[PDB]
Amino acid sequence: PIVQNLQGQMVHQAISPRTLNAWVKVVEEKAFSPEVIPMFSALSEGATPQDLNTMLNTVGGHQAAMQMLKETINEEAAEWDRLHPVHAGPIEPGQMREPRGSDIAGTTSTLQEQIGWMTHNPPIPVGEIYKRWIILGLNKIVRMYSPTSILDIRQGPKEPFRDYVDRFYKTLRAEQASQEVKNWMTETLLVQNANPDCKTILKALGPAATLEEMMTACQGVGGPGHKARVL
Amino acid sequence: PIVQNLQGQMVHQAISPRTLNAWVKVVEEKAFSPEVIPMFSALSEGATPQDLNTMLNTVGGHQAAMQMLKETINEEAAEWDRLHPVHAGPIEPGQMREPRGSDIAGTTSTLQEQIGWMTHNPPIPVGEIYKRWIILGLNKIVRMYSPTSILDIRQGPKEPFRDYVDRFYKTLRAEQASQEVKNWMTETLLVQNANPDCKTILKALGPAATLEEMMTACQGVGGPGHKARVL
Amino acid sequence: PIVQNLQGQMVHQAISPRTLNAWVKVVEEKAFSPEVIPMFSALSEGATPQDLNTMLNTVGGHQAAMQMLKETINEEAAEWDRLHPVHAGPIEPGQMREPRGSDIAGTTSTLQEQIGWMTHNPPIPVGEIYKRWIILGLNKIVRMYSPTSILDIRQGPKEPFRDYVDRFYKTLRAEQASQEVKNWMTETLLVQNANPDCKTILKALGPAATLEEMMTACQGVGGPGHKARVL
Amino acid sequence: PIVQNLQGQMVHQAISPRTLNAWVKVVEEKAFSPEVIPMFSALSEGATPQDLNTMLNTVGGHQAAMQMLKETINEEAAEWDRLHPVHAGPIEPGQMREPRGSDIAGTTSTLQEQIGWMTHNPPIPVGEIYKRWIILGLNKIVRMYSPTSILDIRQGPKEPFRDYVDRFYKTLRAEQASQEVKNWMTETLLVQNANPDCKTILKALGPAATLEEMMTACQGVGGPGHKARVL
Amino acid sequence: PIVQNLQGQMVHQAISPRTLNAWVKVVEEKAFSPEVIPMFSALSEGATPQDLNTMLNTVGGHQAAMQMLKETINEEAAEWDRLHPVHAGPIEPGQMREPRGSDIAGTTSTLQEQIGWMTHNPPIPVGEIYKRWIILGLNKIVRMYSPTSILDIRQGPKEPFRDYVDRFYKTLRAEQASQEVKNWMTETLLVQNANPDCKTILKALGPAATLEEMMTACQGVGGPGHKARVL
Amino acid sequence: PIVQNLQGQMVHQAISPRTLNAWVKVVEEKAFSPEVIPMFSALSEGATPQDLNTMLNTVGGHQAAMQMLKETINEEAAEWDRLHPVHAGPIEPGQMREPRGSDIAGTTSTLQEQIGWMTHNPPIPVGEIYKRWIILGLNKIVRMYSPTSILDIRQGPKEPFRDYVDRFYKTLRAEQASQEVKNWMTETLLVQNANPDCKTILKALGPAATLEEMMTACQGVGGPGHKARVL
Repeated sequence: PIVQNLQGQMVHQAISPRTLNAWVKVVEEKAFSPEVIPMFSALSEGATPQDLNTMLNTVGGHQAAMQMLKETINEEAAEWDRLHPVHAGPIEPGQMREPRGSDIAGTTSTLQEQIGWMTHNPPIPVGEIYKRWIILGLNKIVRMYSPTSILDIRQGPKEPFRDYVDRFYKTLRAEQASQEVKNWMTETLLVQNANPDCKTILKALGPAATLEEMMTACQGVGGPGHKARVL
Repeated sequence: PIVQNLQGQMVHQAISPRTLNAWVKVVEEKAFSPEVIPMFSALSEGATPQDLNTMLNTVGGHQAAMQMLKETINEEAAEWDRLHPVHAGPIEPGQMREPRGSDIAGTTSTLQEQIGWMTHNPPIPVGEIYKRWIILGLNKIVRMYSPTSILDIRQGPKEPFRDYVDRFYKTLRAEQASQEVKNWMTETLLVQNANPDCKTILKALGPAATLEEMMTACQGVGGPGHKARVL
Repeated sequence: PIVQNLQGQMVHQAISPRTLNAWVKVVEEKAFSPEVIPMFSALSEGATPQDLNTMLNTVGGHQAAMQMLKETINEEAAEWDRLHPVHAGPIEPGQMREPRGSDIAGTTSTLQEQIGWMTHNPPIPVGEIYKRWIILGLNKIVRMYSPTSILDIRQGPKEPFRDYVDRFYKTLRAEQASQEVKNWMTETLLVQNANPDCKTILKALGPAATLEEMMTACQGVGGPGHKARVL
Repeated sequence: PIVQNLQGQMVHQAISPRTLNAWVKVVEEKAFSPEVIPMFSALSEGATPQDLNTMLNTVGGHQAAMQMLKETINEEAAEWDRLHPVHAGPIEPGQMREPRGSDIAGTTSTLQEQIGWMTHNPPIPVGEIYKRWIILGLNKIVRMYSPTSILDIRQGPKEPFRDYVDRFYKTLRAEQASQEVKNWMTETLLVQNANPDCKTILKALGPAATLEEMMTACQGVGGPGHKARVL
Repeated sequence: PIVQNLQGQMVHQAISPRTLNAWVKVVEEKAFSPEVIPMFSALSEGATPQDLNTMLNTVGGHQAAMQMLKETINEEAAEWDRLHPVHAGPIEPGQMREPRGSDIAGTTSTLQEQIGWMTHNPPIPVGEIYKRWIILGLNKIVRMYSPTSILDIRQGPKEPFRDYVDRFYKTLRAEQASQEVKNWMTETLLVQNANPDCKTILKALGPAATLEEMMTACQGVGGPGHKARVL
Repeated sequence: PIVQNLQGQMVHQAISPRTLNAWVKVVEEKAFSPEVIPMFSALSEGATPQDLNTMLNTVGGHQAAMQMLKETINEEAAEWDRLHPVHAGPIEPGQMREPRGSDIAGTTSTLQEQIGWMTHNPPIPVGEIYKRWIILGLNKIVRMYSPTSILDIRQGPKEPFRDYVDRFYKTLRAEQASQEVKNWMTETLLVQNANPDCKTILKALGPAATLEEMMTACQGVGGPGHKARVL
């Protein structure tokens, strides 16, 4: 991370080994879930491309997922090179070279250039944009490893509706976003993949219903016990 | 979030993921239990919309509960649009507009605008207005799978009156309904499932008299198990 | 909580979740027990009334006891109203009003105004008035939920005197009796609820021998024990 | 506690719940054994009379020992009353009163009146005196709860000299007598209550020989000696 | 290690005592894995050879490995002094020494020497030289002890492509080969030692497919329990 | 130890219990192992004589070795007396007195006079002299409780070559002998006590010229090298 002087100078403070032990411990427990994506974003506040790459490299699991994350960095670097092409000819004193996607990604540049692109006029924000390409690859990991399909999830004979409904909404989060298919689930896939006793309630409430009535369904119906629950 | 508060100026700082780690672990341990509301309201204090949205995004369970909450937010956002037309700010502090309900949720706003209204005088407090909306949907999530919990909870003579009354007031703690109805549950339902021996005394103490007095009687009844009267 | 000495630095900072969680672990493990009360003063160091409420409401258990605490706050808050003709006459900006019992409970005064009393000249520490009110109530909560009663404490069948004196001072500190009776209790009560094998000795010695002379008599054997921890 | 980081300036920082958690966990485990006495002096270095009490009352166990210290500190408070007058000449702004043994004990004094004496030019040693009365007071516990009769010490029948002298010093550390007496225990009882064959080699070597010569000796008596298993 | 804060001079101070335990936690778990090199690399920023020496001195375990490291360090010290790469020297004769490899390993140079180079103008960065030899020889440790040869690798009998390419890019990750060399392997090797029916499909889709549409290929093909389990 | 070295290197803080517990966990489990020496050194760089005493007298176990350390330090403070004929006051008006071995060892000197020398210009480094003498003792105890035993070890018939050279290289590190005596341990003693199938490789390629060849060579005797305990 960087340390800022009052007049905007940036001395690099290098990332703690203790700071990495704690980070890789969130990944030991949770992999690269929806939980770990905002935690990462926080942990990249003030970061250099080099801080961002040493963070990622310290992980030793998921090395195909970490490569697919890599192909996301590479293509967006390749989108960048055709977006903002480098100048040609000998530069003057007091002029500073524009980065290519390999210098934003900290491969071909020095650290000293990284932190100078941050103190530029106007600044070129290489750490902010490298963190933007990471989250798009961490979401690419998430979309790939979801093992559940929305059509295939269903409610069994002793399964309580709060457990069932929650995990189905938790599945939908890692599907492709789209209002249309989200609306469909509430009319079809939620309704019809119920257990038969809980399905009467869903059909009698049905597709129009207020969400507070809809998500709260089947209390006492089609679970274990007289109250259809483990709680 | 902002730091060093009541100083006439504000400096913003980054939220720690160590703190974000601590957030999710209450939620992962006991879910949106009624104590997790004032805990959020405390960790909310100073927190900008971007932080509030990073804390909500961090939640990985409880996703059907996040749609109950989401339904509060877009419904209060729409209502602010319905009350208010947007207009420019004073030119000398650099206020170019007033926020919308979307600007409040961090959908259509950026950080220096969210801070910018927070630092201005008279103040416009985008995180605090959002806090009052977030805390309100949280309250919805307690009542969600539990309406009338104080009549659902089991009662008899099998545990001591102190054990029952302690689970009683936890169940009144979860309950929203006005204090006159929690006085009537405390006068009627609480006493009815007590022992005949002290039934006359507890009925005068009721909710009216101090709780500590209620512990003076029913001594000698015995711990967990079946009985019908007191020694 | 408020940063350092009160006249000095004059700013407000948010409460960490480490500090909130550390306390919640202890009302859970150790429950309402004599050693809890001063940990609450190490914890509540620099707290406002709003902080003190955020603490008391994050615990998640013991709601009969929290009602006994909240009653205690309510008598003293009501008694402060009865005894004090508290001022409300016409008042100058910058000169601050006289606090009511409910402002001090933190329910009728905004946080700028709570820090405003704590940073006055001379500073008025509203939170410390509310911390002693909690502590005042805790002595009554701690006597009630005590597992040993003074009317029932005896030396065990082969239990050394030195161990039984350790329980009796643990129980006398739970006991909220006056000192004139407590000095009486050592003098009469303790020696009479020793074993008959010690009581021969204790009686011939009489009150002039010191407690360490009597805790040397009726011990277990010399040398180390058979457990791993200290004797 | 007081902290210093710039020469000539004193500043307070609040006692941590985690500092207290560590304290009460090594008192639960090891009680007041010599391994705690310079750990406590290091824990209480900068500590105020307010903070020392905070450590003393956060302990939940070992109450006979704690009570034998409560007797000891107030005996010393009594003695400070004996050899110094009571302060009772009238005071004003810019005039401090001179501490009584109880102001030193923290038992009739507020943090401001304490930190005032302590940050003063030239400072009054109000935190160091109370610390001293606990360090003497722990040495006072340690001597009673010390289990081992050093007079009745003997070598194990298969035990090596190297574990025997190690046990010998470890035991001698908690014994009460002044060091000239410890020195003669070490000469006498270690030569006499070793195993018979050894007792002759120490006589040949000499009772007043150098500790290397004594540590080296007597190997293979009682079967083979042995060494640490880290290669 | 040599650092500055916001003061402007490169100053030596000892590494944190806290860090030392972090570092022992990396050595203890991560030593045979690629995971030690981003950790170590993060540790060794600002490093003098004294600091670099203290890290390899700390490692108490694995001294077959550490001697192979010491032997790599001495072979590279020889090769480096033989080829003499361009770096800063003294401005004029006899001013200070120009280092041998023994001086770069810190064996024949003091810190007093090492500070005087590493702060010079132009600066002589002898730690970094030494650290790069350690980076290479520890990239090799992990290569030597890596349990899984990459050539000899296979896809398991009833194992899917999806979990096979996960341990291929991890097996690849501990390999020492050229970047053009490792790219030739993900397009020859990976596909070649796959199971016949998956191999023949991967042949038709393309060995130079992108990883994200490739990782789901061969799905349910390899036998009835593949079809059942979705592998 | 001294704190805030970039600010001034003059202001102190007492030894931390966290620091002492990491020393007390070393002193139980690793006191006799060569790695004690750099971990101790890293911990106690910047320390006072008072700090250097307090780590050793904090130790509750191994009391003979604490006594062995006390002996070494007096034996060295005795040598300073015969080395230096030092005078009582200042030999030079306007400067400090010279330290004696007792002032160096921390018996005759206050924390103020200790940091008086270190902070005086030019400094006299009374704990850099002290810590050396505890390292002589840590070397002496590494021998005393834990000698090499290099004749006794050998490769058994089902025992691995790599793990046996990992033991020997640890044993050779712990060894304090001259280089030529250790050189024969590598070029003959290793070759003699190895299994005959590992002996051929030892005698062919020279252990004074290669070891990486012989980590890959000789993997029948102790069986296949990826099934080994260390991985």
